[PDB]
Amino acid sequence: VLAEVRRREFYEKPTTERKRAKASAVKRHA
Amino acid sequence: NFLNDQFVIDSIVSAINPQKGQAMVEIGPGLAALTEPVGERLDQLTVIELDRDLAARLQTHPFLGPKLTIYQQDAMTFNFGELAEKMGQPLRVFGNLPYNISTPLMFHLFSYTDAIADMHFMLQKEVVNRLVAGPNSKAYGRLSVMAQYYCNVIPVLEVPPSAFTPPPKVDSAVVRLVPHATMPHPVKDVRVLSRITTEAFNQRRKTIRNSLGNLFSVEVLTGMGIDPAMRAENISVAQYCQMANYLAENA
Amino acid sequence: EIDYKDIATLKNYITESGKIVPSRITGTRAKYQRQLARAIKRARYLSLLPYTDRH
Amino acid sequence: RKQVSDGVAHIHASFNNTIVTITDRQGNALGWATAGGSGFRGSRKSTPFAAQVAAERCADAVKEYGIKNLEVMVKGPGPGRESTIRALNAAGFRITNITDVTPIPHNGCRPPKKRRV
Amino acid sequence: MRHYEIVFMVHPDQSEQVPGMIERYTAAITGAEGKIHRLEDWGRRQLAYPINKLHKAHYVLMNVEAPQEVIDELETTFRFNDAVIRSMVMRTKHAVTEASPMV
Amino acid sequence: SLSTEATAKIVSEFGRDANDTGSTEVQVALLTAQINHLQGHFAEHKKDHHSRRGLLRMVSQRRKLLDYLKRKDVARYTQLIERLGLR
RNA sequence: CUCGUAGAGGGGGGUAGAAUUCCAGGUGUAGCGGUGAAAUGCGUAGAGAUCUGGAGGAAUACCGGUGGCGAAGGCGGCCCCCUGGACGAAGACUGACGCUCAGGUGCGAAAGCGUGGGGAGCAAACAGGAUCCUGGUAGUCCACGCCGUAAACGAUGUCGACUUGGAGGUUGUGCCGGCGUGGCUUCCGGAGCUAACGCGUUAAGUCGACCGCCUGGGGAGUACGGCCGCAAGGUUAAAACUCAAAUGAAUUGACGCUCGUGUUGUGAAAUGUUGGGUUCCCGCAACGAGCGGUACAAACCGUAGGGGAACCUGCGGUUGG
Ligand SMILES: [Mg+2]
Ligand SMILES: [Mg+2]
Ligand SMILES: [Mg+2]
Ligand SMILES: [Mg+2]
Ligand SMILES: [Mg+2]
Ligand SMILES: [Mg+2]
Ligand SMILES: [Mg+2]
Ligand SMILES: [Mg+2]
Ligand SMILES: [Mg+2]
Ligand SMILES: [Mg+2]
Ligand SMILES: [Mg+2]
Ligand SMILES: [Mg+2]
Ligand SMILES: [Mg+2]
Ligand SMILES: [Mg+2]
Ligand SMILES: [Mg+2]
Ligand SMILES: [Mg+2]
Ligand SMILES: [Mg+2]
Ligand SMILES: [Mg+2]
Ligand SMILES: [Mg+2]
Ligand SMILES: [Mg+2]
Ligand SMILES: [Mg+2]
Ligand SMILES: [Mg+2]
Ligand SMILES: [Mg+2]
Ligand SMILES: [Mg+2]
Ligand SMILES: [Mg+2]
Ligand SMILES: [Mg+2]
Ligand SMILES: [Mg+2]
Ligand SMILES: [Mg+2]
Ligand SMILES: [Mg+2]
Ligand SMILES: [Mg+2]
Ligand SMILES: [Mg+2]
Ligand SMILES: [Mg+2]
Ligand SMILES: [Mg+2]
Ligand SMILES: [Mg+2]
Ligand SMILES: [Mg+2]
Ligand SMILES: [Mg+2]
Ligand SMILES: [Mg+2]
Ligand SMILES: [Mg+2]
Ligand SMILES: [Mg+2]
Ligand SMILES: [Mg+2]
Ligand SMILES: [Mg+2]
Ligand SMILES: [Mg+2]
Ligand SMILES: [Mg+2]
Ligand SMILES: [Mg+2]
Ligand SMILES: [Mg+2]
Ligand SMILES: [Mg+2]
Ligand SMILES: [Mg+2]
Ligand SMILES: [Mg+2]
Ligand SMILES: [Mg+2]
Repeated sequence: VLAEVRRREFYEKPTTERKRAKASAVKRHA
Repeated sequence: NFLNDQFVIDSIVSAINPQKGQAMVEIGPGLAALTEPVGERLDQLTVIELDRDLAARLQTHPFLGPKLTIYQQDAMTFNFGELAEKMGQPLRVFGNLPYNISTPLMFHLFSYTDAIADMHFMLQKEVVNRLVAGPNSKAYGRLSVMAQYYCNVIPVLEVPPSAFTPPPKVDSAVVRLVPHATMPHPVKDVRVLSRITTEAFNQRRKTIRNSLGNLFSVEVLTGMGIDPAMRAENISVAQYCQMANYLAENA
Repeated sequence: EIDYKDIATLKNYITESGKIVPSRITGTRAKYQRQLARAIKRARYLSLLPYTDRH
Repeated sequence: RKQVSDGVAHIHASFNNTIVTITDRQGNALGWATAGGSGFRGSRKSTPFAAQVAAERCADAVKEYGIKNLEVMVKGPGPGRESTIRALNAAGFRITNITDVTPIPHNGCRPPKKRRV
Repeated sequence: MRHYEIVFMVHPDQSEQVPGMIERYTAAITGAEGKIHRLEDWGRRQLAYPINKLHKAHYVLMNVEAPQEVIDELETTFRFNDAVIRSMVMRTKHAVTEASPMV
Repeated sequence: SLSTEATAKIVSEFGRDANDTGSTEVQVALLTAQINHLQGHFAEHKKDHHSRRGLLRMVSQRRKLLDYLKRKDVARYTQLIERLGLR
């Protein structure tokens, strides 16, 4: 539950999280 | 951040055009890159600084030694009205202060009731343009209204960033402010005028019937010949003074 | 095909806290994962299953 | 004063302070203590050691009740979550169960913008 | 005229009049040329989370094939009835007559 | 959309026989029936711009068929618009 | 046209749960808050903390996925009403009814405006405390109207046909998990193409139809005029003058050492001398020989605001980080 408070403590711009999700998706390809 | 270009400094001093017999005071000489070219044309030159080592260096300067009068105290809390009567003449100021604290100091000088002959300062191009620009334009703002009510603003020269060291990412401009001998539109209280300007320009895209709704009604605005369907940026300085006088009278 | 009224089947796809287990863990197909999730949501509304364990 | 001998311990472990409150089953407070009230300030207040002595102060405050068993419920993500639990266990109070009560929104309210440092 | 699955729970203290409620709701079904396919009264159950300081509710499962207007009348009186504290009307693709997993 | 019974009724009337469903008159009549029905829907819902896109497609398609029918045989074209109360 | 399938497709009305804030009461009594450290602020009129009750607005954790849907912008709790599109199976039916479109019309993130409500959180501006923090107005929300702009991007117009192949997701369906047959979608890659990068059956391959648009950089998408708008501005759109470059992609360097030949690349160049282990060994497009973020040579886009402006902040978007 500590991993979600780190995400919900401060607001993140929706375009910011979208790019990180794309970066994570291309990172798992190896 | 300092200034290194010589011809820019030469243009500034020529633009100021100092003479003898009248009092001039420089705020924050620092390294005195600008105090040197002006210390030769004045018999008694006053400076206000907050550094001890730099003041000692200026006191021992061969050319700037006898011509200098150092004040080691804060300029914002400084009382500029005493020096005007001390020299029996309106003061002339050429600050070239950092842009962070230059704006509050200019309003501090405006509060001594035209005791200063002239005020030369270095500011950003955007800040300078706001002071000069008239209504019905983006540059026009509440800074403009409080600026041209006291003094007259005249741009002198735009300073490219390359002149300063290190060169910043924004332009610069030197401007001279001439306080009005007689107020073209005198007001009874500038606190009321400041309250109106900060009220209208807080919402400067809405019609003034909405931005000034808590202070003025539709009939009151029409009673002063002001169209309530105009934006805040469309209201001249005279009308702002007119509203400020009306509000003080009626409240 | 899945039924929101089958509490026994639904609890296999929820955690102790009540969160829905992802399809990648159970390996269920995409179509049934949507059906399971929607069925659990209906079950939560009818107070058959809790939203969380902190009620 | 009154004898209860059984209560539940609430810990609020933020990133700046840790608060330990002893309450009964009904939820009525019996005695509280904070890390900041023990002379710890600034960085020291945000240390796990500050919460460690804060729990001992709370145990001293509630020693009149003679409580044996208590329940620890962790609220807040800041450090000092474990330190208070150890102090309560080391103070003689019997540990019954440990649960997490951190409020998690279901995409309810917009959070404050992250500070840029 | 479509098939609708309707679930609603009754206040536990009013469970004695649940059969009376069933008939009136069914009467509007038969009166509107609707066929009630299956009904399963679950009685009292245990609620996952308390609602209005209640830990048990009288669940009633009713499967109805009826037009929209009678259903709208049925759902409106559910909101205006204090006996029921929770309701759910769900449109189904096909009529089903089978024992529920709850029974 | 349109009901199967309603579609079957229109096919029987305008079409020569039940199997005939692609005839120009049948398609225009089916399009006109759906267009007129949606008029009450869109009068209530002015914010449904996504469904209005589908409605415009029916109107545009109906115009093309009427132009094609008129270009081919004017007699059945006039006999149809008068029957359908169009133009 | 019939049957069926999946879907945050659209509009309208309900309802649920968590969380935030505030209010009332009880327990409880000195801090809370915040920062690198502080202070303003909040607090003996009783905070923070805890339990219960109520009010209010906004948003829907998990599921959730290089998943799905939509023409695009966009679209995530559950339920009902209305409604659009797509796809599959097997037929029936019409018989070119088609494709593309200047003007035109509608749609169109965020911001902004008009009228009237709403306002929890967040928060331009503003006010105060510091060398970011506290407080907080517009705004974000709703009804209706306007604005018509984005790095509105796949920086790839729409429609059709043809052309080697692999792996995966997602929805159909046929036959006996296998076996084919569809639609959309992701990655890799051949020929081919391209300045290179790279694209590569979803083309940037091979052709056809039509529309839009460009021909140096700056001045400038600026001035004037028209049109539109309440305004902000939008759209259409120059010239004088100035510079001889501006720009794209890739390469070599910065922030033990070379040659010969061969090989890769249009090329600059690389390979050798890129790796593993220990000068040496082995692998190896090399084989042998002679020797000892840069704008250099976070950024940006649209919009709005600034009185502690050497630039900064709010909202949404882009990777050209
Ligand atoms: Mg601007
Ligand atoms: Mg919330
Ligand atoms: Mg179905
Ligand atoms: Mg939907
Ligand atoms: Mg609505
Ligand atoms: Mg103070
Ligand atoms: Mg105070
Ligand atoms: Mg309320
Ligand atoms: Mg996720
Ligand atoms: Mg998500
Ligand atoms: Mg699609
Ligand atoms: Mg549908
Ligand atoms: Mg449909
Ligand atoms: Mg025929
Ligand atoms: Mg024939
Ligand atoms: Mg056009
Ligand atoms: Mg719209
Ligand atoms: Mg519109
Ligand atoms: Mg808006
Ligand atoms: Mg508005
Ligand atoms: Mg308003
Ligand atoms: Mg507000
Ligand atoms: Mg103060
Ligand atoms: Mg702030
Ligand atoms: Mg407020
Ligand atoms: Mg705030
Ligand atoms: Mg304010
Ligand atoms: Mg308002
Ligand atoms: Mg328009
Ligand atoms: Mg554009
Ligand atoms: Mg994109
Ligand atoms: Mg473009
Ligand atoms: Mg093609
Ligand atoms: Mg490829
Ligand atoms: Mg090309
Ligand atoms: Mg040119
Ligand atoms: Mg223009
Ligand atoms: Mg006009
Ligand atoms: Mg006009
Ligand atoms: Mg114009
Ligand atoms: Mg124009
Ligand atoms: Mg190459
Ligand atoms: Mg070659
Ligand atoms: Mg090539
Ligand atoms: Mg870079
Ligand atoms: Mg900008
Ligand atoms: Mg941004
Ligand atoms: Mg986009
Ligand atoms: Mg470019």
